[PDB]
Amino acid sequence: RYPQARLAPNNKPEARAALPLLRRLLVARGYQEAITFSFIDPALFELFDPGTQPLTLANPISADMAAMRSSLWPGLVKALQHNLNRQQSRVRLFESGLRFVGQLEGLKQEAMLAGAICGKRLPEGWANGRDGVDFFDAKADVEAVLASAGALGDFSFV
Amino acid sequence: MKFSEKWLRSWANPQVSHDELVARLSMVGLEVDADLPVAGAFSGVVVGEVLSTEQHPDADKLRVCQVSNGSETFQVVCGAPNVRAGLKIPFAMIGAELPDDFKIKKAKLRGVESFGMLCSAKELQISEENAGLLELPADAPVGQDVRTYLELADYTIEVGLTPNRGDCLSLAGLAREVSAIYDVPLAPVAVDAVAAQHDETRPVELAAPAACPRYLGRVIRNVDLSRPTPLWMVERLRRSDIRSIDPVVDVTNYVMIELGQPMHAFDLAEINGGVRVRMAEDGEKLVLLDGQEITLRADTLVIADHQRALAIAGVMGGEHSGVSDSTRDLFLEAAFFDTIALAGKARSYGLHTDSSHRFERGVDSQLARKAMERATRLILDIVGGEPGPIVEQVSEAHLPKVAPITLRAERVTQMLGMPLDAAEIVRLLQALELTVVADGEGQWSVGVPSHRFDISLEVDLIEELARLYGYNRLPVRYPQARLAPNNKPEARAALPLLRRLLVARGYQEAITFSFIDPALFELFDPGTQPLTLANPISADMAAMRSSLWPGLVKALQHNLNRQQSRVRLFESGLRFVGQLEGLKQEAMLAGAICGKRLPEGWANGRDGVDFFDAKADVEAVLASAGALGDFSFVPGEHPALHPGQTARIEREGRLVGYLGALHPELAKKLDLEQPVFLFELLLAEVVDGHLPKFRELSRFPEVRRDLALLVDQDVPAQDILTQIRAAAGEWLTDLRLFDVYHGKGIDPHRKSLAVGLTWQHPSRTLNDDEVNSTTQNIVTSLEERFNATLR
Amino acid sequence: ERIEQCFSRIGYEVAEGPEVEDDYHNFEALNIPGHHPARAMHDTFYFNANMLLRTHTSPVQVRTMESQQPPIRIVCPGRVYRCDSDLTHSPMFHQVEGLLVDEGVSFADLKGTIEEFLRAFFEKQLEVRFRPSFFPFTEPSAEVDIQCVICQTGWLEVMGCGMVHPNVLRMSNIDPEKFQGFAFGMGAERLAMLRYGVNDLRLFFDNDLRFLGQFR
Amino acid sequence: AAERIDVTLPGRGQLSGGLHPVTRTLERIEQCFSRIGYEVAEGPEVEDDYHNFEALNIPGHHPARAMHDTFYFNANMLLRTHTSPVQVRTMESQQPPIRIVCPGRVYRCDSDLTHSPMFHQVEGLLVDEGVSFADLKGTIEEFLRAFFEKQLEVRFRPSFFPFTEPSAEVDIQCQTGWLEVMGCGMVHPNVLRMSNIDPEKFQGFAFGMGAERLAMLRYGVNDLRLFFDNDLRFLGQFR
Ligand SMILES: O=C(Nc1cccc(S(=O)(=O)N2CCN(c3ccccn3)CC2)c1)Nc1nccs1
Ligand SMILES: O=C(Nc1cccc(S(=O)(=O)N2CCN(c3ccccn3)CC2)c1)Nc1nccs1
Repeated sequence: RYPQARLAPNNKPEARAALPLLRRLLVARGYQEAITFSFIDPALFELFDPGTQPLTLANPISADMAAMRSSLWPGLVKALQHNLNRQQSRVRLFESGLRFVGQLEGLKQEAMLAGAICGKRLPEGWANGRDGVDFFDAKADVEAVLASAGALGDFSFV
Repeated sequence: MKFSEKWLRSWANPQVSHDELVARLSMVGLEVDADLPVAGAFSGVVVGEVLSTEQHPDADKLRVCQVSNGSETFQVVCGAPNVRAGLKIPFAMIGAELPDDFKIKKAKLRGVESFGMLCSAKELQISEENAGLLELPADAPVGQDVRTYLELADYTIEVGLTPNRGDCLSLAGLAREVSAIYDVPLAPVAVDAVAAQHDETRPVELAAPAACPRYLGRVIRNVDLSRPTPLWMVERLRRSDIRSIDPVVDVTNYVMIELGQPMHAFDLAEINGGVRVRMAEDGEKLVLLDGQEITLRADTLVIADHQRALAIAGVMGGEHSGVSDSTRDLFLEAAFFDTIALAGKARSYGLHTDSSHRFERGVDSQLARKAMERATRLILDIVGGEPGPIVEQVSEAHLPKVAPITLRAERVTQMLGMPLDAAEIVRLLQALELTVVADGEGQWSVGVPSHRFDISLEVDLIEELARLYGYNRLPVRYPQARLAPNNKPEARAALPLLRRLLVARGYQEAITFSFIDPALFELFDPGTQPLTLANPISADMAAMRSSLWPGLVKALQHNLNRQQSRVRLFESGLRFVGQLEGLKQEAMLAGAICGKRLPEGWANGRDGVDFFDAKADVEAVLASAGALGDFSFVPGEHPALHPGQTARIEREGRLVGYLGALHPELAKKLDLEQPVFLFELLLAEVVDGHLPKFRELSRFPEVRRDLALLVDQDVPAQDILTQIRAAAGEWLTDLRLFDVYHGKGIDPHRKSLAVGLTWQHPSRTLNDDEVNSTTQNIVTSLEERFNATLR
Repeated sequence: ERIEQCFSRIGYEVAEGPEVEDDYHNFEALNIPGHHPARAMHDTFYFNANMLLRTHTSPVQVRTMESQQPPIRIVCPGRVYRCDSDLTHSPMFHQVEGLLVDEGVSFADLKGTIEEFLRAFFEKQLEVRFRPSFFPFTEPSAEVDIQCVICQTGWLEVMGCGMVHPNVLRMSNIDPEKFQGFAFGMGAERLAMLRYGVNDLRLFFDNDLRFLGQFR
Repeated sequence: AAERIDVTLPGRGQLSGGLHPVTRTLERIEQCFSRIGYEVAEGPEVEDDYHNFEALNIPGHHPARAMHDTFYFNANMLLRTHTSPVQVRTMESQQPPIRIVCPGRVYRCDSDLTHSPMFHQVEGLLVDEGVSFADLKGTIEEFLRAFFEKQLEVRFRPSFFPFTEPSAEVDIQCQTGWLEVMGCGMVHPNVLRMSNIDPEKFQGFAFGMGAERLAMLRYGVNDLRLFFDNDLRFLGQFR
């Protein structure tokens, strides 16, 4: 049998940029989605976040998978270099996921959107210039995301 | 349907304010479109009588009057041209407060003392008439408040009726409604029979009984048509937006608006041996009272005599058989016409009347006699005369009958979502004059009254209960559904997806009219016959589009003309191909770009858009469902496009669309100076793609080799790359064209192609010998097919 | 897109049909008879005696009723055409139409559906009012009102609805004794104008980048 | 008669990238339910032993609670072993009806080649007045047909889970001719009771499925290690 339901029409607010929307935007803008482990090496954690005490596991699967991430960057940089080591030169990755801030007492679990780019600005082709990616290329990709729900004017890069 | 509230209240008085009434009416399905007062506010103005007048001794344009208010005589100086002895007029007494804060005071006009003011309709804000004094009827009651006498404490309410409420096209109908809504007594006008003073009649024949099952006729001899329409009737008609024309037309209009029965009066002298109600002969000609010479169809019912047609039954009278100056005797008509037999007939001759509207919507099949007696009394009171006996012709077999309806209490509970008590069901239905009789437990048998042409089914009765109970008092529920999980296929690129892609790629969505100018259609599609509209709104909106390009190009130039330089537009919609027989209605996705490649900015190059920019946008769309490899861009030709810059897009041989630069010649005609790039795709051929099929990754390194090739300037790069894949072996993992050179360093009929070839073996490392062997056999292949050379 | 979402989230399927239609699907099948003024060349664009430009999206719903048996839960967004255009009305415009046909469907179900869609769409817990009206295809029929919250008693007419007339189901081989149904319609430009504060209807079809750029 | 002729050469610029196959899978599962009134629910990844075990009838001595299978921070705080705690948080926050889907990252300590220390799963929960085992069978059977785009044969085998009674392992066709793809069951009365939902008035069904498992069947992926490696040669296959 199929369960019965007295359902009413409904919808989320019009002026909101949800994660599925933003993922598809970045895809159109030439990014590839990555998925990295939440637990990372304390040595790596300390490089991207000096001074902060990671939320450490009591029974990690290994010593280099003992620290809950505070940023999606250590994992992305690591996936980017894995590719660079595998004869890839143009790497454009993005990831969404939680970050873990503080110790158990007052721990913050916040959903983040992060991206990492390297290599040439464009793919190799007859009509494309041979220039390398820079800060303003990443800025363009960020502006596009921040403008997804018609509120770009509310953001400032300082 | 406009009416005086005072008149309505005289039949049914709800005992609620005017505001409460206007509110409830709209809440019960009689929407009030307007509610306005009949006149401006004023006090101290009464009916006065002019006893005498004299010439003012020191002003020729002025008169000195002696006016009585029934209690006292006052001297009043008046300049109005119509002031004279005997006149009954509105007399503003010293004290009277007239519209827009004007207080009447004692005056001394050119030496003569005046104790009041005599009024015009304009001065009292009654009418726009300021010609002279408002001459009140000879029999007006002197001393009475003019507001009371003229019933100026009133509103006019205008109702926008739905076509199912033909019954409400009269005060009799509206009062019946008000009484049902509020459950209050209905006091209808008592209409006594007028006894015959003679035995003069005229024969009446129902030659078409189905179209007219009841016709009443009366002879009224020796009428004085010089006599005027009484003020009460004029005011009642004026408050219903009916102009006073003549006493006889005014009576027939009055009766129609009071009771709902359209009636007609003929000059008795114009009836050649009695009335014959029959269908018209084909091509029979009639001149209407308005002067229009109509040529009739055999389907149309007419009122004729023994010699000719007199009127178009239920719609309009003929000129030769109407009342005139010579008229001494009348012949009154009151009939029932079938709603079906008349439906659309007035419109087909380009006519619409208050009679036509009422009969089409339905007039009470039993009302003719009551209305006839009413009109007879009014006629004798207004113009006099001696009435003869009523002639009633009736076809019982053709009279309308609505079979009794069976209403089930279960079905009312179901629809409404709550039960209603049997007493409330009965009370409500009875108030609408429905005949309710029990027919077992929770079931009745209901009969429909002769004024309702919209009740025939059980649902019509349930509507009536819902309506009178109150729609907004009824419960609110969400419908139940036995639902199962479901989803559309994974590997498909839907239009919403593609629209969002193009937005990300910097396009703006446009919406253009489907119907365009045939001149424009012909420019983008020469020789093709457009699917043309029979009744276009204009001549330049007569052709159904075969392409979304004419509209897009037009919107692009509209923007260019409005100080815009970078224009990037896209549209989705149908195209119409062929004539009705075999017409194809296909959903398309089209885009148009012009101006700079990028927006103006410090980090952006100042280059203009070209073919390869549009191509990139097309490739992105075609790659949306992982099936880009299924598409091929082949050198093509299109009449609206540049022959040197056109690509025909195909899938398995089938035509997907076109991509190219707008033909320079077309640009000239359209007054376009900039290059513009267009693409159009059949969505039916874009949507389907392929689900990913995982292919194992090798653990071994890839090997790359670059090749510089000299080929004929006119050999397509896609042809060369296709041949390379054919000769590269199984291990080729990538083939990139990274440079095209056609300059000084080489022959002007040749071009150099720099290609990057990448290979990877799934289970081992690739040695230099095998790679060099493959590279050479690719070269040998290219020398044999295209006579290629290494740079 | 926004209207579709309100319904597609609760089991409604999006239906599409042709723009060039026949008089049967466009009028006859919806209890609009031959002599009806809506069928006149003053209001309807014709190609010949029987073929026209659809005056509403209801024919798509008719095509569904003939092709399948209940349950039916469909939304029909699309371009529709009227001959009797002016400043306040356009010869071409968009409308969405709904149709639900099942076994125990009541007027309460219709009220609930319409009331919740308006609240969802306008993102406010607004007040909804139903006034009795007349339509040839529905019985009972109603005109729906909302408060002037989105800006003459502080009410606005936004859409119509009604319980599908028995003859309409019957004509499309659906037994009125077994099944019940409700339908509705709304104008897309009308809703857009209320939502975004657009004054002139002519702006939608002009395609000025200065107007369009405001909806990024 | 001007020679501005050009060819079939590739377009200029950058083209689209793509989504991760697991993301595609999760999106696809959510859609099957969100189309029929189910709300997407999310919760924390670092959870307490109550929401993760106790509230789901997993007692103290249960082997699933051991450090061999669960990652701990201290005695009471852990990395969620399943998405069920999100469903528990919903049961406490509201009264029936409840129609939710819970996609998310979950963690297991007992990893190897065939199992990953981190993976994605989707969990469903429906709680209403007249919910039967027939309702559960119908739901599961129609979702699998929808997701796999085939009118495949579905089989239910009796199994045991601490949070459901009766519980079942679901199979679809493809060495036995059948494949185990997901689990389901009627929510155990003590589970509802603990979250202040009267088992006498309300009934409910729940289910779970592994995203990588479904992705592997759908796209023909062999090695689970490919999902977390993020090689562009793997990812580029799902554009
Ligand atoms: O029933 C409908 N639609 C419907 C229901 C109520 C109100 C409206 S509406 O407000 O858009 N309006 C009402 C006024 N309209 C009229 C009125 C008379 C004649 C023609 N048009 C236009 C549409 C649309 N469709 C069906 N399809 C299949 C079976 S029923
Ligand atoms: O009941 C569920 N979920 C459920 C139901 C049946 C099967 C599965 S499953 O196959 O994913 N699997 C079964 C085996 N699992 C076990 C078994 C024992 C201990 C821990 N884990 C992991 C999950 C999930 N959740 C609820 N939330 C709130 C109330 S009920």
